[PDB]
Amino acid sequence: LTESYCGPCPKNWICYKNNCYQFFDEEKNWYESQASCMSQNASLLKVYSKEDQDLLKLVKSYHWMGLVHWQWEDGSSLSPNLLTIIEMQKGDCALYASSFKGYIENCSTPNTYICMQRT
Amino acid sequence: TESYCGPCPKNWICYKNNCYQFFDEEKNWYESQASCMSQNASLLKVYSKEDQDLLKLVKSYHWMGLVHGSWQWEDGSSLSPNLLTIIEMQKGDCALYASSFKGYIENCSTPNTYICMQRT
Ligand SMILES: O=C(N[C@H](C(=O)N1C[C@@H]2[C@@H](CO)[C@@H]2C1)c1cccc(C(F)(F)F)c1)c1ccccc1-c1ccc(C(F)(F)F)cc1
Repeated sequence: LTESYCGPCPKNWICYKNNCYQFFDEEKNWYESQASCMSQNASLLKVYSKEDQDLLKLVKSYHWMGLVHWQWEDGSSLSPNLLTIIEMQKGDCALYASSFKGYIENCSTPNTYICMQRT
Repeated sequence: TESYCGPCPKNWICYKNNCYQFFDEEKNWYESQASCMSQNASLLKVYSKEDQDLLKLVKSYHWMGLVHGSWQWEDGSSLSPNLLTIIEMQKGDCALYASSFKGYIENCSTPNTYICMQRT
């Protein structure tokens, strides 16, 4: 119940535990989604901690995250005990789904996406 | 442009200086209000489609602080016009939020999930 400020974030982004999130409903392939997040000084969702990102338990549907074949856009590799990766469509990219799941998806398939910023 | 949000408690979502927390354990309206108050909060109050446009993203229906004068919030203020489309669902004196900016009239005794809100 102790209070603190969250961010910094742009005003139209969700802030949770100092990370900033934005949902995009216009569907794009994985590469175009990454390009969109970069154009907003951001990256596709990176999952690094269940505790600091427990809001992701509430994120429904299926959204591009920055995981590719596994490693993140920034070149860091997927840490253990974070995501359950399930095959869906033959491919080298992954969609985030609740709760802490990644569905493998062809990187060229259009999908909604989540971008994430941290300052 | 970057700015700081809140303040909020750590396990709450912050958006445009308001704090939100979803509760998946189903409670009737009265128990839901009591739950938010124990966290120094209230049930969701809807006052602005701009300041609270994240509510367009909320899936399912959840207790908010609107009760039946007219419909009023827990804080005694009136529901502002042209904010919510009110729809009759059950015989009742409480309302559930649903996207986008709908309010379902609901029996206050029906268990539902709920949204607490805080603003320091
Ligand atoms: O609504 C729910 N999940 C959304 C989702 O999965 N979306 C996917 C994508 C749509 C657009 O197609 C977007 C977002 C969601 C998730 C996180 C944050 C938000 C936001 F609201 F903060 F932005 C919205 C949801 C689903 C099941 C149970 C509870 C919720 C829920 C989430 C947050 C809140 C609240 F914030 F009020 F505490 C209340 C209920």
